[PDB]
Amino acid sequence: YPMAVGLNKGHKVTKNVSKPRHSRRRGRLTKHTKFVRDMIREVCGFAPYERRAMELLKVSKDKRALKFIKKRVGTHIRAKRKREELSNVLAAMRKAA
Amino acid sequence: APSRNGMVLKPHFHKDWQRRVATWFNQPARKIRRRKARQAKARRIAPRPASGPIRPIVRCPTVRYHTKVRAGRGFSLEELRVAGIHKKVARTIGISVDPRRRNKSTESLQANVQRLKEYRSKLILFPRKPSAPKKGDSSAEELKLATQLTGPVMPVRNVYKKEKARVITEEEKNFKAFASLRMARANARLFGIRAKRAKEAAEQD
Amino acid sequence: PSRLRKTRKLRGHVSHGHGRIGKHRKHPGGRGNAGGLHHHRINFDKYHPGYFGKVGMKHYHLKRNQSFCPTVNLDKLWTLVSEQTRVNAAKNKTGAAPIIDVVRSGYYKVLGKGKLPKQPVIVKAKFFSRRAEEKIKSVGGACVLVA
RNA sequence: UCAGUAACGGCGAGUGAACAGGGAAGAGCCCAGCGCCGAAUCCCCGCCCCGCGGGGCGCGGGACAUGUGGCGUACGGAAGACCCGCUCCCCGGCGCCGCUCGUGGGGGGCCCAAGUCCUUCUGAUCGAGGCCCAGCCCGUGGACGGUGUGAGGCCGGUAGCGGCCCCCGGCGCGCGCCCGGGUCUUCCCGGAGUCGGGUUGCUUGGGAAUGCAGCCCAAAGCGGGUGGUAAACUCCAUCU
RNA sequence: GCCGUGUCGGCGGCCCGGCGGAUCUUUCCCGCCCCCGGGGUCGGCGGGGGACCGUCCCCCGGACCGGCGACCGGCCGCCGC
RNA sequence: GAAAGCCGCCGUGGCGCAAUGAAGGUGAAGGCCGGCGCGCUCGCCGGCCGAGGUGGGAUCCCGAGGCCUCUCCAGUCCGCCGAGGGGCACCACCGGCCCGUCUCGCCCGCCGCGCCGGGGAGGUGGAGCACGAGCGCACGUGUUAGGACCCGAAAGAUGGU
RNA sequence: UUUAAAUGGGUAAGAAGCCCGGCUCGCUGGCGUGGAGCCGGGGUGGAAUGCGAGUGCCUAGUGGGCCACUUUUGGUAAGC
RNA sequence: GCAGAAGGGCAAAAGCUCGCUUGAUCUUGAUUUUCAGUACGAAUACAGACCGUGAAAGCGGGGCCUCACGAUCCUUCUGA
Ligand SMILES: [Mg+2]
Ligand SMILES: [Mg+2]
Ligand SMILES: [Mg+2]
Ligand SMILES: [Mg+2]
Repeated sequence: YPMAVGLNKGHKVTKNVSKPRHSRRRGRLTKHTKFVRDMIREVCGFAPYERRAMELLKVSKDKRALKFIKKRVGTHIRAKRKREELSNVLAAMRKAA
Repeated sequence: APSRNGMVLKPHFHKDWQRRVATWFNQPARKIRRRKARQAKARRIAPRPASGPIRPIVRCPTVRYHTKVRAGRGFSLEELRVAGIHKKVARTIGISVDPRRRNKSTESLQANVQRLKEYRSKLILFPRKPSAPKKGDSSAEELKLATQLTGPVMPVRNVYKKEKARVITEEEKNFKAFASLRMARANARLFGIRAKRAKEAAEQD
Repeated sequence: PSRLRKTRKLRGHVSHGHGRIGKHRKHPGGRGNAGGLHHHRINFDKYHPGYFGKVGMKHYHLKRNQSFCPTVNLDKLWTLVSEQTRVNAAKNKTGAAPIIDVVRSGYYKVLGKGKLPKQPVIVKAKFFSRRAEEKIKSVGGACVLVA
């Protein structure tokens, strides 16, 4: 009983399933590249804003720690992914000792 | 400056508009120029057809136009893959290829695949010196004409169905009404709200 | 035709049809729509009421294709097909009702407008109004929906 | 076309794009990176194959270059190894013959028919006349000049008219280059003081900031950008 | 001899007739989908066919006027030779 | 001949054919007949039709009577004709319908029984409906934007000598 | 200001009027009450004088006035 | 005397005292005044609610009547 408005909208056609376009697999980690970036964060180190960040993230609190990364790196959605990868440095330093 | 009952008007002539005027006195002089750009191209090519390659069946976007069929850019890889021809050999056959086009329907996928096999069976190629791989004898008895016109297989051909006559039965003259629009129109907009009240009674204990 | 116009008949008279006193100068009232509140106010009410102010919601980047639906009401409803159909439709063959889809005629919604004739139909449209479906359900017709 | 429309604006005066749709025209590609091949690459000089109108592939020396030239590769995916059934190619140069659709271009010099009889006049190109073949020519009655108004006296104009001289795009002997496609399996897969955020100017229809620029802060990798009302949550779309 | 307008017929020329029609025919004909190498109208798809209706082309009758469409015969009254 | 002609599966598009609301959205046919539900201030089923009514309304229709060389018997006509009838456009009025709001209210519907859908009755807002009139071209007048009927500054800006 | 002119202002001088019969109502209410509405019928000659009216569109110029009887305000008066 | 500037009006009152109150509330139109026959303001007659007062008919949607005030755009609060 097909109709144009509603929750089951539109002319009912059948889907073409296919392997996706190759450019959409663009920022994958590709383990060799994971090796390169992880080899280089121990020859080089951490930025001065993010060494001050993990010295709030171990003792002070986390809500004031994210509000700090909110300001230096731009958005909110970048601030949480930066915060949970600092907490995983802080876990690998402490909890693997 | 105004007067009795008339229109209030915004002519956009407050800018120096006499310098940027474009008067079309050469417009017959250019229509007879780009006829010559077609004629002296059509005999320039070959018995290869005028007006370029073959285009796909393509349905238009944007609800106003989605009921019709247009000629597109290129057939693309998915449709070239099923038809069997190579993606870079296709444009020396005379078939345009648009690799950035997607197929997400199967009805319109098979339409252009049926279109593209129909083309190759009414195509005759010319081997250089007559070895002829995948080609036979004398060229379709000299190919019945020379050069085509404004589209190979009449690329719009917007066609509709017959659907001749039915008898008005019960459950058909009874149900599918205006009310089924208004209820389905309401159920789309009360859908996210009612699934929020459903969470509220699940946290009710 | 500069021959047939007023300035030939008005050539020889001193003020050229503009007055000895007023003596048409350049722009005595202001240029364009000047004074629309101030000294041309009596003109802008009484001939353009409503002309100044906000009235609604702002809608950024509307596209004039999403709200597109042409309408055919029931008086014009039978000219979409041949006149050869409906004379063939009523010749004692059962209740065999012909199809009329307005979507291949370029219409989306079927509205009401009285005197739909006595034959049964099936009407294929994307939308309907409830006056229109109860004219069609009154002549024994059906009202089938399409997306 | 949308459209003087959504929008901007002492919301005053004014300003004001786009997407579908119809057409013109249509054509696509390459690198860095990731690996692979013993730098397999280029420039310059010297004498020569052997040449015209000079450019080289061939020979031996000096450099460039591993801080990375060249080959196969680019996001539509790619590579290697399999297995499977095909296949022998294209490019330029050199001679010469055959054409070029208005019938290839450039230049020169040519190609119809009254100056007949009377008559006017400074002088005619005026005016009148030419058998029942219509006085003559006409694919030539555009024009201009000649003592005045000229199809025929003269340049010309008409014509896939003729003949001349040079220049041009493309068939065939000798160089140079030359294994593609499908299926599966394994491995590879990308551009940073950039994106973005803040604030400050300009600009835009772009409005809780469309674009650009300064200064400050400065990324990620199932990431990033966009989805036209700021934000948090989520799902989907789309692009790279 | 003649053509106009309604009535038709010979379905005549429809298969050696034109066009038009979102009339009809799931028994025709071609490339296919739906189940157990074959099969079921078993519901259709792309294309072609041929019936029907609408209008324009000839044959025989019939209807009127023979209307600025005409010629021949005969009549009247003019005309010139 | 920079003309003219043709296209139609080149009508895409433009304006018109449908209005209303900020918007979500909705979106223009009634009158009679026969019967029934408490014929309940409300309605329901079937048939007939089909844009309601009133008052004016050009024109047209009917028309007793009237008008003609001798009197009773018949014809076409024409003129006059009181009165009567169907009434165009159009105007005034009353009623109806569609959209927005407002008050009062009750019933129905089911791809799912709900902070769901539909309907009613009265009152008001609209540039509506109530059997379509526009579109193209041309000309005229008027208004406007442009140097704008011609001529006129004192000023202002850029860049130079 | 008790009283109160003259000139002046509005209305009326019929058929959209008058009379009679019936019917609707949810308004009104002792009440076949009240009042409107609608339908049906019955009778045209309704002061003088003069004149053919009704309507709709588009619309220019104008937006400095000035004088005289008579009535009046300011001013001593004024071609104020 | 009725708040005041004047005029109108007003006597078991529109004045004075007392008793109860919040109609100085909610809502759609119509009309008048200024007038272009527009708005604002102010006013009139209603109608639909909800209330007051009174034994009651009634009266009351501010002041006995004539003046007592203000668009677009912006902000603010309120309403479903
Ligand atoms: Mg004059
Ligand atoms: Mg004038
Ligand atoms: Mg003037
Ligand atoms: Mg200056």
